Amino acid sequence: VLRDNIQGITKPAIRRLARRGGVKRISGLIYEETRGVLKVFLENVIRDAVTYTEHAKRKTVTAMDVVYALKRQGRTLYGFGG
Amino acid sequence: LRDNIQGITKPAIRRLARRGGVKRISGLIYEETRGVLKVFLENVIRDAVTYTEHAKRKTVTAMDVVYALKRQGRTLYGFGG
Amino acid sequence: KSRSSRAGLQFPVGRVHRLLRKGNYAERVGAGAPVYMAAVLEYLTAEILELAGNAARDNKKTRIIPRHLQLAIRNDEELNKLLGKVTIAQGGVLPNIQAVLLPK
Amino acid sequence: SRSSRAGLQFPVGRVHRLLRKGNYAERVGAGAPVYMAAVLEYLTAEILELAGNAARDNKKTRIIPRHLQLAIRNDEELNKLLGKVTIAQGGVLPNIQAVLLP
Amino acid sequence: HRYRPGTVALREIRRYQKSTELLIRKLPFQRLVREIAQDFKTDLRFQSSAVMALQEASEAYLVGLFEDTNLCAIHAKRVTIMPKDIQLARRIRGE
Amino acid sequence: HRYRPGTVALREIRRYQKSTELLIRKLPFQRLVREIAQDFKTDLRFQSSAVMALQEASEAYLVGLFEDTNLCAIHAKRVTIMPKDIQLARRIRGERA
Amino acid sequence: RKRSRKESYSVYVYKVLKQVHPDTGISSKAMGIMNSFVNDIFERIAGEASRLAHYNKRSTITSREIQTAVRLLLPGELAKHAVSEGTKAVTKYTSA
Amino acid sequence: RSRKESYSVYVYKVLKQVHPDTGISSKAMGIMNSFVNDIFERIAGEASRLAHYNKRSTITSREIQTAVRLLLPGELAKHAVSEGTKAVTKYTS
DNA sequence: CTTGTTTTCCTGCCTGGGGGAAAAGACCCTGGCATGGGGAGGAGCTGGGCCCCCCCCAGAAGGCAGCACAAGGGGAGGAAAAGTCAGCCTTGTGCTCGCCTACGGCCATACCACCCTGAAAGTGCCCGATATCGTCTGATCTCGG
DNA sequence: CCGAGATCAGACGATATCGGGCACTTTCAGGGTGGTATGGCCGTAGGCGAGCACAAGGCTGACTTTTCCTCCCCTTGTGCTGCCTTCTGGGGGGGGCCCAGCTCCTCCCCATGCCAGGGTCTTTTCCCCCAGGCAGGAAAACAAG
Repeated sequence: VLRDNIQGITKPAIRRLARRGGVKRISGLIYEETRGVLKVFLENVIRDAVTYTEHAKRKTVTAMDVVYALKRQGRTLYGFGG
Repeated sequence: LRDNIQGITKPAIRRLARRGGVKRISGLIYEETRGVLKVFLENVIRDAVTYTEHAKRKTVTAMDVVYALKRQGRTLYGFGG
Repeated sequence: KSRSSRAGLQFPVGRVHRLLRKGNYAERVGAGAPVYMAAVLEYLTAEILELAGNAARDNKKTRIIPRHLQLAIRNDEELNKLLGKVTIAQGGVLPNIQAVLLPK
Repeated sequence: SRSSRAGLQFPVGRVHRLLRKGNYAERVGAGAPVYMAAVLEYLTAEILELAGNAARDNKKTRIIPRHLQLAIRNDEELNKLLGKVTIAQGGVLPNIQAVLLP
Repeated sequence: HRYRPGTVALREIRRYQKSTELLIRKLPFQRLVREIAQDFKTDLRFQSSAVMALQEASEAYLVGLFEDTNLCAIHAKRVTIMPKDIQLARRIRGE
Repeated sequence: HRYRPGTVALREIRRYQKSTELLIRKLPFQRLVREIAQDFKTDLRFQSSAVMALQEASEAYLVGLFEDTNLCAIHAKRVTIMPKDIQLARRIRGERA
Repeated sequence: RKRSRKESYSVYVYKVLKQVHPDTGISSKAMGIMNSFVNDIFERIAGEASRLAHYNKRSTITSREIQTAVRLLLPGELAKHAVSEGTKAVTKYTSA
Repeated sequence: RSRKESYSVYVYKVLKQVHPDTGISSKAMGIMNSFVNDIFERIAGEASRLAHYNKRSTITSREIQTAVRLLLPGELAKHAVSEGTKAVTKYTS
């Protein structure tokens, strides 16, 4: 819960996402690039969500905080409030 | 008032391409870019004209243009704010 | 009678008045501000619900779900443009296969 | 005045009235205009330091839109902040692809 | 009997475009999310709806990125996507 | 004496990236803008600052498009930008989906 | 103790659903998404009208600002039909 | 006859404090005015939405702190909240 | 192209679980009263955008030589894809603690409304001085042999 | 690696249009008083989030095989670039004028603050109807022959 958690979006999972994305053939160097891309995106969103939470004088990262964080980055998320 | 699009000549599009770092240019790039600029200008002119009609003005102003381009993400500095 | 009943809108005109007032959108808020805006919201919701119910019927399902909602959104060209940077939760993706990656 | 008391150069009163009359929220605090004026002052000084440095590097003593656009597009953080602004009379940074380079 | 290389890839594509489920596993995704949030603020708590929202945003973003990278790879006269395609896609869209 | 094909192109690239003028013709750009606004509304007026604003924005837009289409051309094992490069750049940027 | 009651657009969404297609149900998440949709478009158009009025220096937001905000924020056909329906509704509100 | 208010008198003075040697052209000065009339509109509006989310109706300096922390990159934030808080403390003390 | 081989959609049957209807609270919607303030309309000014005429010269246009790069074809190799086997950890179930968010109550102090006042910015005009045009050289890159 | 050829860069005479300074005014921040109301702090319960066993079976990791793809090299031919010359319209000037934009005064019509009371909006129960599981059957591609 503290280290080496990026190796949890396994090669079968990235393959699932890519096959949903229409890719037929996948190079063996694609997985370690998609992992990094997801890590940077999650940093980008969770930073704003945690900032909203700490401003609200709270301790629990809430669905509304996450939705606000996505909304700021032009990533409006439907279904979890708003 | 007909086909002013051809006023953007092949030399001018080549000027813009060389500004953009293009070394070699095909023969259909000019017409493709003419279509692209026509579409973009249509969008921005639509927004600015709608601003002017809301103000009921008869002139299109630099501030209207800046607002119309800001609403499309292409924020324009230098000409008001 | 009530403003919603007056114009036939199914939408809370008075509540929209409250939201406009307390939203700090203007110091004064006109009386057409909520009728017109409730009409816009109602029409857009009606259109998206129509297309979503159609998408639901296309899968022989009588319960509209995020799948059908996003199918309507990403199949209608205009609504995808309106909601381009909008992510639907648990809706899938549009089924596309490029021509190059197909059996010969 | 408040600007003299706090040492701020940008108009604390003017930004306070802009905040109050712009219909942002019912009430505006007293540390709000100090904070906002300090932020704008620092950020415009940050732009000006780089713009003046760029002008000096070209032996020119007059800031121009081209100089400010160069400063924007060259500084990494300022490029991210002003990522989608089309500075009038700015051009673009000299940059040629290596494959086209001989 | 063995299938010709590629037809199961197309079957996977079809099966995985017909479904609306979630593809990354919930427990490792939640562990990754908590690890990432640890840096921003030590000892936080995370609502289940919030972490599910993060998953349903991240997976959709990845799907869009993969579609655009596939478009790049096809443009390069290929069928196989590559880190070059991924990098070009991001550098063009502005990420 | 003649120059090799490409050495004039690179010099034109450098000479223009170091410069900042408006690379399109002003009078027929303004005429194009008027023709475009004609359908939206009849007998419109146009502030000179407004039309200069539109040109100064459109030039930057096209220059960005031409440094993205250029990257596509370099991607596709080429040095010549192509219409297909323009289309790919616009699809991936999100102008036509 | 009593908890602060929440608020939503669900009743009106149900009415419009039963008006357009009175035969197909809707899920809890397919309700949350529609609530997000209606409130997001509400905020978008309200902000557009607010900026329009503040630029025009008109202290009250009216049908003019709402109509022009719709014309500016919705793509062509949606903007046209939204403007038409809003106009026909404001006519009835003015009359009735 | 009408008068227009701008940020020019202040922008020129902060220039003369940071780089006291060179001046500004009219177009560059308009660029700066548009820039400081753009970041202002970003921060005030987004702090307003923070206050709306927290169910308040008052833009306290904490809203502006969070607004800078959200609309600026990392080091820009570290170097902007510092000035904001320093000025706030100086204002009373 | 026949035929064997996996995969996939269909369907009948039963189950389960959560959405659509009923029951009562609750909280602020609509009508009505008193009000004051911003905008609709109507002079007034005036100012700049449309329009034309004229001259010049630099840039577009067209062609011609020639050339080097886009595209098709060939071939080797090598790394994904499909298949199978072992093990492992995701998760669905059921449970306990606790603590953090929120609702309520009290008051409190700091920001809103309102009057004077003087003081800093907007305006217009004038002075100097700095980026720029021209042309002469100097430095530099390019191309054929 | 050799010399011609075209190109880019600097710099001093000079200049004018533009940046900086000075004096007024004219609007607008600021001080003082009064007041409230939105917000900060204390109390409390409660509902949901963190930590925890227990499988088990679907899922992941890993090794083989081959097979179809990727990538480098050859060649051509064909549209693309470089240079020269015609001529054409962009650009600079000069002036006119005409309608359209900004100001200001009035006052009125719609927007604003408050009263009370009910009617629509909100939370809780329940069940049955539509989603879901699943084993067997027929249709469908697939690929080696």
